[PDB]
Amino acid sequence: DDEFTQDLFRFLQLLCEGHNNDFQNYLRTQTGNTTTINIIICTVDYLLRLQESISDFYWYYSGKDV
Amino acid sequence: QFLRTDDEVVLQCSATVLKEQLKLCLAAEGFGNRLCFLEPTSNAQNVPPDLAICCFTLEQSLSVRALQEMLANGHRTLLYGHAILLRHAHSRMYLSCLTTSRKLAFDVGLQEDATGEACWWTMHPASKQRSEGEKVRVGDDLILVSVSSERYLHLSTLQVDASFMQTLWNMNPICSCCEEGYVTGGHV
Amino acid sequence: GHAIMSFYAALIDLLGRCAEALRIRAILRSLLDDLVGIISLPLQIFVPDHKASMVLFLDRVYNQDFLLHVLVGFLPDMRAAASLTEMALALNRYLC
Amino acid sequence: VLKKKAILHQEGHMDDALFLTRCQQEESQAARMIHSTAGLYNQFIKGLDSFSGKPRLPI
Repeated sequence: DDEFTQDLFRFLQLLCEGHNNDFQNYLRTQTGNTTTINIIICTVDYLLRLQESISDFYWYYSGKDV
Repeated sequence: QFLRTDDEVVLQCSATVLKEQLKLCLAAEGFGNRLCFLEPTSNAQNVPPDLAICCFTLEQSLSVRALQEMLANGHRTLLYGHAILLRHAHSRMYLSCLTTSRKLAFDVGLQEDATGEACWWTMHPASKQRSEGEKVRVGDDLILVSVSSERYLHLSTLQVDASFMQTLWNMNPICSCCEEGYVTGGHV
Repeated sequence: GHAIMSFYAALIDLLGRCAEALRIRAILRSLLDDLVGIISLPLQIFVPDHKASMVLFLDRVYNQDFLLHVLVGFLPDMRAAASLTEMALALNRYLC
Repeated sequence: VLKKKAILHQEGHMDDALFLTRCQQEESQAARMIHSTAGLYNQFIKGLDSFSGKPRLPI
């Protein structure tokens, strides 16, 4: 059920719209917090597992043509 | 850094024989005995390794269901979680999970043909820091699972066999894509 | 007590209910490897279930001479006379 | 279990790396406070034991 991932990454995009450098850099590390957490490397991790799922899903249909 | 198709490697693994430590390598003789036998190499300065049969070539690597098509029919980097076709440096039999036993799990050994599931071996890293579809790296620890028997490659205590138990297996490079001409070690 | 044997029976039954997927049959043949369990369970005439699992397993996971070797339901046929009883119920489980 | 015990050794496989993470101020204060606290109350207790069998102390 993808609608939530839609809302969430639309969320993270909307946090950065208007070219907010300070907030993008904030996402990259958020310096003030006790634990740095890089949303970008997470997001890329998601994009990664998601292609992996897409590719396997391609091998489900790579033979099937139609 | 990256392992690739046609990157010759030995399957070394840790073993604390004699109260630590005996590093040792998988190495089927090929012509004469299909069964693999362990080949300790820790001695280095003492008895020299039989490295000539230790070696294996990664002739192919594929996604696990990418495998499951050509079977029903470029030096790409190994990714974790891909199945890969191991192949002996000498006899050039592909490595496989032989359907034999010595006391449940099957013996490992070479097979004449690239065909038929057993020759393939999926790579499952033990470290959680690594993830499926990440590029495999030099000297990284990793489990090898037979695609056919669904058994882990294993250091039974000592002889190799496929087993339900896991064992770590270093993919130590021997060589990559060496330049034309130019002598390298391990050549006759 | 015999409940461990009921566990092994439940297990071999659960593996008796499993048959791309050709390889898994080899995974189950890896555990016939049975055979002796049907003979030991017939010699121990409890009885119906343990062997029923072995037989369902032997049917699904697994030649006519070999079928001749599996003769022993005649034991159970002797058990049918025993009704004249818990063991009688067992025979029913064997007719299936 | 989960006690992956550590000892010093000549080699060590690659995932051995230990990336660092800062403790909170409050928490390390709490912990050092645990050291001072245990280190006072224990000797308090050992001092209580001295006269438990001896009818006749940090305080």
